[PDB]
Amino acid sequence: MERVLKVFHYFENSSEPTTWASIIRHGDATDVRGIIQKIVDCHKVKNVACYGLRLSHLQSEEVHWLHLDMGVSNVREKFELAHPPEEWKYELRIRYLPKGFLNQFTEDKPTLNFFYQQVKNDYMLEIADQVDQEIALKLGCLEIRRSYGEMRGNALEKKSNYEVLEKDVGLRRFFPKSLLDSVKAKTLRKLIQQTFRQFANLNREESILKFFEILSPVYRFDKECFKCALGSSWIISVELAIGPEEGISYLTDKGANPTHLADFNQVQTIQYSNSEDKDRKGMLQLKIAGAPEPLTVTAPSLTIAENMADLIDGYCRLVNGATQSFIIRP
Repeated sequence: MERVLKVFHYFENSSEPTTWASIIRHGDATDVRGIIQKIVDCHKVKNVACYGLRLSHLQSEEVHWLHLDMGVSNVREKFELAHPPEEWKYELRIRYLPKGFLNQFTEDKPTLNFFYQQVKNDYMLEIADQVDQEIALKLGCLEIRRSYGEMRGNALEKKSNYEVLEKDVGLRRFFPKSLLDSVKAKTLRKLIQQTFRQFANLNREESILKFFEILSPVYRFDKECFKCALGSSWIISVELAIGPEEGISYLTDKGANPTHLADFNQVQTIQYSNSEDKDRKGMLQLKIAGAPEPLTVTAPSLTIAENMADLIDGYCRLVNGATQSFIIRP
C-alpha cells in the first residue's frame, strides 16, 4: 500500500532544532521530487528547484543524494538491504543555488531561513570548534540577535537577561564548546555583551546576511568540490568546483580563483556508469554545447559520480526552466 518516511529539514519550528522533520506517506509511484515538493509547499517556498534530498548512514560518513526522478520505494528498498531503517537519515537540503542566491532568497524568507539554518548547523558541526574566537563570538551573537528579534539592543547588559541565556537556554545553542570551555563564565559574559553590541541594531535579515558575510571567508557554503580526473584517454587529476558563481570549474592554487570550464546552461546531457573496465571508479560524462569533445570525468567511486551527477543535473533544471532530467538512463 504505502510507507511512512521521516525527513529532517531546516524550516524553523518552536522546538529543538534536531527534531525539525516531516513525516510523509509515500506510495510505490512516488518519486523524490514528489517528497520535496510536498514538503516545501507546506512552508510556502518559492525557490522549489533549489532543494534536494540527502541520504546519510548515521554510522558511516557516506552520503547519497537521491535523484529527483528516482522512486522513493525503489531507492529506500535498495539502501535498506545494506542497513536497517533506523540507521538511515533522510534530510531535505538546499543544494542547487542560483546566481546571487543570498540576494534572491531575500524575496523568499522560508528559504533564506532554511539556508541559514542548514549552513549554521553545518558550521556548528564541522568547524565552530576550530574557527577564531572572534568569529565564533560574532556568529553566535548574530543568532542571538536574530533569534531574540524583538529584544532591546542593550538588553544583554542586564545581568539577569544574560543569565537566562547562561542557565535556562544554555549558551551551547549559540557558541562552540571549545569557546565555552576556555575563558571564565564572567569574562565570556563581557565578551558576549560587548560583541553583541556591534550587531544590536540589526533586524532578522540583516543578522542572517551578516552571518554569511562573516562565515564565507572561513567556511565554504556556496559550492561543492570533488577531487577527480578529466579526460577520455589522457586522464588529468583536478579538484572540480561546482557552484553558482563558477558553474563547472577546477581549482589550481590555494588563493587563486577556480578556472572556468563550462556553465550549466550549456550542459546537454549527463550520463554516469561505474569504471568502464576492471575497477571501482565512477565515470561521469557530459555533452556540452560549444565544446567539440564531451567532458569525461573520472571520480574515485560510483557513489561520488552518482552524487556529482545529481548536483549538475539539479543545476541544469534550475538554470533552464526544466522539470525533465538531463541524465541519460537506459
